[PDB]
Amino acid sequence: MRLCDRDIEAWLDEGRLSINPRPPVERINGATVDVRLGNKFRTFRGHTAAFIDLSGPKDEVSAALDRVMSDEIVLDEGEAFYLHPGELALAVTLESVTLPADLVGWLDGRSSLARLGLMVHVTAHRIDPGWSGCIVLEFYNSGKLPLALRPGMLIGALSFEPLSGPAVRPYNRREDAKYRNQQGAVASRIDKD
Amino acid sequence: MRLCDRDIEAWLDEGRLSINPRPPVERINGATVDVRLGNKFRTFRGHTAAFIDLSGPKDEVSAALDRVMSDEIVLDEGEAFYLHPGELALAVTLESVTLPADLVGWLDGRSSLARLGLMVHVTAHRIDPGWSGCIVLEFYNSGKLPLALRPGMLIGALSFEPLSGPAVRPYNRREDAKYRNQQGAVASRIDKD
Amino acid sequence: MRLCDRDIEAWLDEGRLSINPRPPVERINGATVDVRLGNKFRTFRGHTAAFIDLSGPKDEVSAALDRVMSDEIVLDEGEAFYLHPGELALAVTLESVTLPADLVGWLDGRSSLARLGLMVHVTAHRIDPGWSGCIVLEFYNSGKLPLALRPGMLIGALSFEPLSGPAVRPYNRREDAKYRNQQGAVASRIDKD
Ligand SMILES: O=c1ccn([C@H]2C[C@H](O)[C@@H](COP(=O)(O)OP(=O)(O)OP(=O)(O)O)O2)c(=O)[nH]1
Ligand SMILES: O=c1ccn([C@H]2C[C@H](O)[C@@H](COP(=O)(O)OP(=O)(O)OP(=O)(O)O)O2)c(=O)[nH]1
Ligand SMILES: O=c1ccn([C@H]2C[C@H](O)[C@@H](COP(=O)(O)OP(=O)(O)OP(=O)(O)O)O2)c(=O)[nH]1
Ligand SMILES: [Mg+2]
Ligand SMILES: [Mg+2]
Ligand SMILES: [Mg+2]
Repeated sequence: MRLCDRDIEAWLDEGRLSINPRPPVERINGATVDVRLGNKFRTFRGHTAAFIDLSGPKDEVSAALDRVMSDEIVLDEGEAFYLHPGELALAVTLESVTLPADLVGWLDGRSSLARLGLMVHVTAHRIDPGWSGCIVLEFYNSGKLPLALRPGMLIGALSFEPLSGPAVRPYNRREDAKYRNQQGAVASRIDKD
Repeated sequence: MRLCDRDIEAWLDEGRLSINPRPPVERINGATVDVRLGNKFRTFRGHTAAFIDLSGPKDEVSAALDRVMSDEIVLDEGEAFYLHPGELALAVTLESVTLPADLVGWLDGRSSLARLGLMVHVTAHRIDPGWSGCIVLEFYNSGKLPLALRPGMLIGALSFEPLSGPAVRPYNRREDAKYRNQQGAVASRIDKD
Repeated sequence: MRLCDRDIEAWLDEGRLSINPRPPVERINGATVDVRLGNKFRTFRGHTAAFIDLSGPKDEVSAALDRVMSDEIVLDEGEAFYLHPGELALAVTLESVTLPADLVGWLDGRSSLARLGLMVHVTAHRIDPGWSGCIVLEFYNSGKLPLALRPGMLIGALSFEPLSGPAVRPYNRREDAKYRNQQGAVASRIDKD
């Protein structure tokens, strides 16, 4: 059961669900709230490494991720991020989202974006109960034309689903959770497994 | 919570949602209804433009969009659409779908298709409350062989999820809604933001 | 709704839902169960065929399917599968999963993976009521680095949604279902349509 727009407004009103800054009524409809693009981005630099060993020694994985991730890219005013066909980039939503333990959220892209080849995630769009933070985005342009992305644009949408009950281990209270306190285009923390 | 098959036929019989034409009992099972491929397609014309500035001057973007998008392709019966690896294309389902204000629909591809690298949407699969119209698809071949696509083939599935209540701003009533009355392989209307 | 972590535990304890080997409490949290990578893979031998005609003479298709799919790749103790950028491969979960008739399953990748461009499915992540088998994965590396994938790594997560009622045609009973008894990296059976 997804929350319809009126119920999202009420959960936002009771305050155990928070989205900061809260999108206006124009941006809450049907069963979704729209989200916008922030100004933090990351690209990859392959020429430093042959591969990343997802399960190799923790220490060596940490080194690798550091050699292939650029530092965080912040665009100056009026500047766009040019997302080219075939070139994965990280970003973040403008909004920070905080979910109570009895709710899960799901991120969609936008049909208007899909129709130009823009994926907003890479088969990982689940915002967990306990989640608090901005939501990281994995952009892939599967299209034929580069796309200029500007901070501020409508980039995705969130739907919300009350759970059968309060999660007994929500994200915020879980010791090996990787991304609590998320805020920019944070790179993979696969080396934490 | 999704409608089981029996309830889907029950909502169909009582007119609480429509699928036109209505798939036979063979294509309604578990918690889904299969949909079939339409015969309208669109490709992209990269050479005519450098890039698309998703949230730039409306006239610019609008014009760019009209430059890079093919006219609508209608297959002469028997004809195939050859979807090559690397080549995004727009299409549409055979079926028209109409959803009430208290239900959201979700498009799936097919495992049989996935195992050949065919994506049927680019992170945009939500069919909104109040929606009425044929569903546009975004085909991307991530695999290693060209795939011949013909009208009338089984291309995906829809599952339906009642909302916590009736949406106050459902799609058919939102005035900045982009794709109401969509009945073909309609291009992105991202300029309309 | 989806089952909160407790309730997942309830259904495993009750027993109509089953996951073998049952993941420890630690890999069950929020609204999901974590699933792990199996040791069976398949690749594509493109040079043996010009294309696959998704809805051509059954004959034609199976042979072409047979010609393009590799012999299963079985990784033995301490081995890696190198998934290079742009090279679709088939794989499977470690876990076998059985869903009762009144439950639907949904596969997600992992954010940690997503941020290095690994998709774990190609728009086909629904696990059907009546399903009993290992879950096949469709890996696509959309990033810029090769990724070493080792059997037993955390590769994804499942969440569960109870249905409005028991499906009248669940997977295990549906005569034309293609993938029951799935115990490895099973190729597309689009020719059985
Ligand atoms: O796979 C899909 C998904 C969506 N749509 C339709 C159904 C949905 O109700 C609508 C709007 O979807 P979305 O909000 O993702 O697209 P948008 O680009 O944001 O358009 P709008 O500004 O109208 O929200 O487009 C399709 O035709 N095919
Ligand atoms: O990530 C997934 C998703 C699905 N499947 C399995 C589960 C599901 O119940 C079954 C059928 O899926 P679907 O209906 O999408 O595929 P199909 O190609 O239409 O096969 P069928 O004719 O069996 O419906 O395949 C997997 O192995 N992995
Ligand atoms: O599109 C998304 C999806 C998820 N996340 C966040 C929300 C979520 O609750 C968290 C963890 O997601 P997941 O469990 O898929 O990733 P992980 O790689 O397994 O990390 P962890 O070890 O923390 O579970 O990351 C995002 O920032 N953007
Ligand atoms: Mg929208
Ligand atoms: Mg199916
Ligand atoms: Mg996780």
